[PDB]
Amino acid sequence: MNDKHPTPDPAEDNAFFPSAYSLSQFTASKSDLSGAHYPTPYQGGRWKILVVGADERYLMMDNGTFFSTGNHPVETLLPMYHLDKAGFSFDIATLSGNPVKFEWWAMPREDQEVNGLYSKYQSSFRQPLKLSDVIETALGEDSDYIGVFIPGGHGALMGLPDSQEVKAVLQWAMKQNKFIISLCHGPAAFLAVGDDPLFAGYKIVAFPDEMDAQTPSIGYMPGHLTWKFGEQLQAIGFELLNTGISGQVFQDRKMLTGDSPLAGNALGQLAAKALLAEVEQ
Repeated sequence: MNDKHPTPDPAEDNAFFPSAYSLSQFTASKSDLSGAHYPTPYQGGRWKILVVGADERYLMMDNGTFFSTGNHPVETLLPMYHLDKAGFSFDIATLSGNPVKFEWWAMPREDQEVNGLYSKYQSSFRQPLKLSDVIETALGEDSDYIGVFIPGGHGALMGLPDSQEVKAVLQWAMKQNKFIISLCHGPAAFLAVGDDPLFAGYKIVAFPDEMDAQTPSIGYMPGHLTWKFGEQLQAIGFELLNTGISGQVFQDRKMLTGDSPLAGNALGQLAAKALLAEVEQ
């Protein structure tokens, strides 16, 4: 209960879930989902949002252990929940086409609304599209995507940050003036553009590197991260706005970001409002 030892994951050798203590502090049985009420939702039936999810659960730490991570389900589902109520549908993809991997230990088991939304999308999380197919047939000048959503969780730190596929998607979104929506560790994916200065001067919130340096001290992760995505984001032009976390969000043009696992509800409100205002041409 107050145990700070990482919790072995029976599926994978030398792999650990967060400690029982860290779970009692950083997860809850209910979310703070609120204000998802849009009286005049989009009903045009065209515009959709592309979700780029994590296909891996096991992240290699600096001491040889695997953190049993994935996408954070609250960070994933709260924004979707608002966008759903606003009238937008989702297509879900991973790099490999393998199933989206959730941090199930952060899923709020008592939250009827959040569990209802997962039920609606579960077939797509479990059997997602392969991003290469999306890039081949669903983007370009006349795409039906109004935006792209890249949820956080430390799973976002694998593959996405240097995928040439993610690069193509981000280049397309900026070129075609589409929304890019992310939070927490999700913005690590933005690194995929490599040395393309496309994001120079953009302002975002993201999970602070300094906090990643400290959570393993209470067993949240079984080791430390082998690199620092915040510093890398700064190095390609991003201004990181936040030192700590509070669940806040920022909109810089069509780039919408949230700061942490506290930011899902606010990011949903922000995204729904922006996309509703947009759907007007």
